Amino acid sequence: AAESSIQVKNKGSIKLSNVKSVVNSSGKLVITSRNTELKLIDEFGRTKESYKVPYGAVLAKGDGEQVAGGETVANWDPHTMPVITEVSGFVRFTDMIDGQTITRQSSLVVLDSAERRPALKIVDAQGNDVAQYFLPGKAIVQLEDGVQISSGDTLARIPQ
Amino acid sequence: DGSDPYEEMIPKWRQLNVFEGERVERGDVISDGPEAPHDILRLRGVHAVTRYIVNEVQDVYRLQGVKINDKHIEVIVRQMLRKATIVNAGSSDFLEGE
Repeated sequence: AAESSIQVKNKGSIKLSNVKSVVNSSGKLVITSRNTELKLIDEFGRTKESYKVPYGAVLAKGDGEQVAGGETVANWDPHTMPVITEVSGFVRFTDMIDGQTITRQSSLVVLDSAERRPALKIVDAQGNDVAQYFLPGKAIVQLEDGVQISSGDTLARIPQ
Repeated sequence: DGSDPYEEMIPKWRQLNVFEGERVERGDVISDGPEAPHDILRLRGVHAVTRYIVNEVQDVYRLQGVKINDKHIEVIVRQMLRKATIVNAGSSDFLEGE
């Protein structure tokens, strides 16, 4: 099932439990907790649907909202789990080597553990220090330095 | 964890799920995969291994269209939960399955 959309059989209000509220680039929120629970409350305390929500997911409608049914309540990338940004501002890239840790596809790879992962915090506005960024194998960041990315946004991670 | 760190080794053939701290509690999943029943008992408790084995066994039976009460599996699970291992002494017992 390549479709990441979650269908709702009955008009039950979503009850999200064991989640982390992180402000995203829009009114929706991104969950940074691996374990999450979803429940539907229509007219009584009995739940109807549970499903499962992976980390780095964006909910279509807020928690406790009476969902009309038949529409997606949360959307997430079914292949990659995005890594959220705790600090909003320019992306600080440390020890960026061209020709060894650069793979042209701007969208450029970060580094390769086998070939050689510097850790740095996201800049406040341009280069201010404010968070540890870990780059596993085949990790790629499409945001260059000075992109001034806001909190709750993530580029393609390209899992190994 | 404040004291007594748990040094665990991963042969790197399996990806590590939780990258940040997130205050990982006991029984949390470090990496994906089908968990052994032994691991659930050691960390999550007796009640968890009872619920896991019942659901796993009843899933096969329910798929074929067979009705078996859950009391008949908990009875058998009880018979597999004997022979504790002792980690303390003073009463003629020291590191032995009894």
